[PDB]
This record gives sequence, structure tokens and C-alpha cells, in this order.
Amino acid sequence: VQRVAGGLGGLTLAAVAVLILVTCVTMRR
Amino acid sequence: VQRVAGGLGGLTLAAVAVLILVTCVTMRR
Amino acid sequence: RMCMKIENDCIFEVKLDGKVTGYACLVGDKVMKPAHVKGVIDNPDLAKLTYKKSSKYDLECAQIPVHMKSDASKYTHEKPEGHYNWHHGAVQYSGGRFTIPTGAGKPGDSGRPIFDNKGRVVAIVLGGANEGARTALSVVTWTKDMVTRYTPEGTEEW
Amino acid sequence: RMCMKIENDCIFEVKLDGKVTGYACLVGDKVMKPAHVKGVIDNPDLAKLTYKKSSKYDLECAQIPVHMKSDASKYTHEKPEGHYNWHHGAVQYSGGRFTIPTGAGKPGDSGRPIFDNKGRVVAIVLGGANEGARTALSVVTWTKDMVTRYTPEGTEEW
Amino acid sequence: SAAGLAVVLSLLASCYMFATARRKCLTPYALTPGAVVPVTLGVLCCAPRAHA
Amino acid sequence: SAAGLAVVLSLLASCYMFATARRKCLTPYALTPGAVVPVTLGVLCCAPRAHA
Repeated sequence: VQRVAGGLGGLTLAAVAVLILVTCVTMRR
Repeated sequence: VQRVAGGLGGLTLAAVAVLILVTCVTMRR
Repeated sequence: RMCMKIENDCIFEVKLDGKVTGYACLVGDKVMKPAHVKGVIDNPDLAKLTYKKSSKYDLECAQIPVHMKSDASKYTHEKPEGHYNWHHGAVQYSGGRFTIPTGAGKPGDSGRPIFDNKGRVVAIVLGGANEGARTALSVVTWTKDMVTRYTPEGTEEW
Repeated sequence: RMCMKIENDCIFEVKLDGKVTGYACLVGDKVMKPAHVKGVIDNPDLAKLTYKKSSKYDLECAQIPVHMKSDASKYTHEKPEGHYNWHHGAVQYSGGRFTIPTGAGKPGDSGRPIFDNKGRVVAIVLGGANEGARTALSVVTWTKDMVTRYTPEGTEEW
Repeated sequence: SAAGLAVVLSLLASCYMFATARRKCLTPYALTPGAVVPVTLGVLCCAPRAHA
Repeated sequence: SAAGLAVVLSLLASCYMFATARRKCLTPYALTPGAVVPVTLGVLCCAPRAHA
């Protein structure tokens, strides 16, 4: 259960880790 | 038998590993 | 300098109920129209067209049909510090900020392109802000394959 | 500008049953002929020749014989934005896209080269697409030792 | 079944945040009459396969 | 004998996929009136030994 809720629990924080970085860049330009 | 079917079994996936990369490049240009 | 006459081949009126608000221009191979200006553009085969796009730049860009590829203008991407022109007079480009005389623009004259000398379209007028004797433009130019809209302090949309 | 007369020394008609479809040109040291245009070229010692080549570029390139090395034209590889010419008029090169007046090309005029000023061959006409008042060409140019064919949207082969 | 439903409301959210970041990073390249910068062709699956 | 035949129908396939990748990578260099880029002379066994 920790393996299931640690995979897509760790997928989701990587999907935010892109969108925080992309809106940090292409708001600036 | 695994040594025979692992040599040319491993030759064949390297021959595809070139042709996937070459058609990725010289379709683009 | 007589070649401001060719804007009528690459412009269309867009009306909301029967009154003209703006203009959907036809630069290059893509219908550009400012995203604020509403209504239906006065052309049937350019009406049925799914082209609702982004709003951070305030544009709404399309793909022109194949039988109207030859009614388009000519786009360019370089601009030096000089003397440019559009329909209501003559402008200049100093320091990345187009300026017009005060009062040459009216609320309802958006979508007007700006030509350089050769009838090459440079940008799209969509705003304006009264500095006083002069007024600067809010404008959507493209440096090279990347549109970047410019907005001075305290504008309003025409 | 009178030197469009020398294309007859470096051109041949290719017929399929008795009617002319295209032309097999003779640029540099290699017979070039567009891969779509069929038949047998009207020259015996240039007929018996194994030269079937690629079709992604739509060419069919050969090696010219030794007693016809001196009937060839002159190739080049640079082109500025200017005023070029071929048999049916005069063209211009703007932004990587050759354009002709509408109707100067007919379905059956492929293999026609394009000279620059000095009678130097630049590319090979093989297509066309009606934009309207003007029409652009599909064309096989070479930048430097690498042929790259260009194709606008919605062409057809002449 | 709630855990069988908290997956689909947490596997669509991480797929929604890739489609948004795919959209915002290449939306000006579709507005201009221009190219796609083929490095971003490799990384991002762009709709200009080479067209428009 | 079937294993003695599944070799030859799996050693020709990996040799067929080198002749195709040899062909597609240097087919424009034979069409133009141009050179061979001698790095690819070293890696790929090119038919222009130096000619054409």
C-alpha cells in the first residue's frame, strides 16, 4: 500500500515540480 | 543455447538500435 | 508610401450586432484577431473556423484557407529605429515603444497593422495610453517566431 | 540574360509513348531527372544506364559519359535574395521560397533548371501550388553537398 | 473502493499537469508563422510533426 | 534443424538492417556533385573510396 501510494504519490510531486518551474520561466519572458 | 541465442539475440536488438536512431535523424533534416 | 492601400485586401470588419468594433487581419498565413474584440467577422468561409487560442498575449490565431493564401500580406521580423506608417498617419520606433500623435487613434481601431516601407507588416495595434502631446501604443510584435505583447503603464483597449 | 539559350545543350526530352512529359537535365557531372517523370530519354548512349536512385527526394541521378563532360552546365550553391530566371520568365527568391507568376508553368514542364545570372544552375523545378495572383514552386535545391527538396502546402507535380 | 477511486482522482491530476505544462511552453510557437525549435520536438511531443 | 534455420533467418535480419542504415545515411552524398565528409568514411564503409 505504501508502494502503491508512493509511486503515484511520487509521480504527483514531480508533475508539480515541472509546472512550478515552467511558470517560473514563461511568465518571465 | 542461451549463449548462442544471447549473442545474435543481442546482435539483433543493437541493429534495431541503430536504425531507430538513424531514421530519427535523417527524417528530420 | 502609397502602399497603405493594400490593407483593404487583408482586412475584414467584425461586428457584434451591426456595429464595427475591430478588425481581423490576415498576416502571413494565419488570421490574427485581438482576443478582446468580439462578434463574427464579416466573411462566411472565415467564420466556420475553430481557432480559439491563448489569452496571455491577447490574440486569437487561425489558419487561413487554401483559396485565400494569395490575399495575404508580407510579414517580417526586423525593425530599426526609423519611420513606420499605418492607416491613421505615420509613427516612429524609438527604444522599443511605438508612438503616435495624440488623438489619431479612436476606441474601435484595433487590428490595424503597421507597415514598414515595403508594405511588410511589423505588428498589430491594440491599445494606447495618453502621455500628453504624444501617446504610445500597446502592441503585439514578434521578434523571431515568438510573439511578445508590449504594454505601457495605464493603457486602455481600443 | 541572353544566356538562357544554353539550356538546349544540357536538356533532353523524355517521352513515354511519343508524348513529352518532362526533361532530364545535365547539371555538373550527373544526369538529374525527376523520379516521377517516366519514359525513355531521347538519347541512346544516355539510355543504357543503371541509375535508379532514391525517392524521398524524388530524384533519379546518374553519371554522365566521358564524351559528354563538356556539354554540361555550371553548378553553384549560394543564393542571395535577388532576381533569378528560367525559361518561362523571371523569378525571385524571398525567404527560401521561389515564386513565379500564376500560369507560367504547365503540367509537363518539370526538369527545367533555374539560372542565377552567370548561367549557373541553382535548382530544379518540379512542382507548384496556386496561392492566387502568385504561385510558389516545389523545388530541389542543394545547400552544400546535400540535396534538400522543398514542398509548399498542397502542390501538384507538373 | 474509495482507494480504488482515489487512484483515478490522483492519476488524472498528474496527467492534467503535464497537458497544461505542454500547452503553456509551446503556445507562442503556434501563433507566429514560425518553426518549432527541434530540441523541444524531441522532449515535448509537439503537434507540429513538421506542419504549422 | 529448425534451430539450424532460425539462425540464418536471424543473422540475415541483423545484416539487412545495417545495409539499410548504411544506405539511408549517405544517399544524398551520392546525388549531389560533392564530397563524403571523411569522418563517415572511417565509420561507414563508403563506396566512394575517393571517387564520386
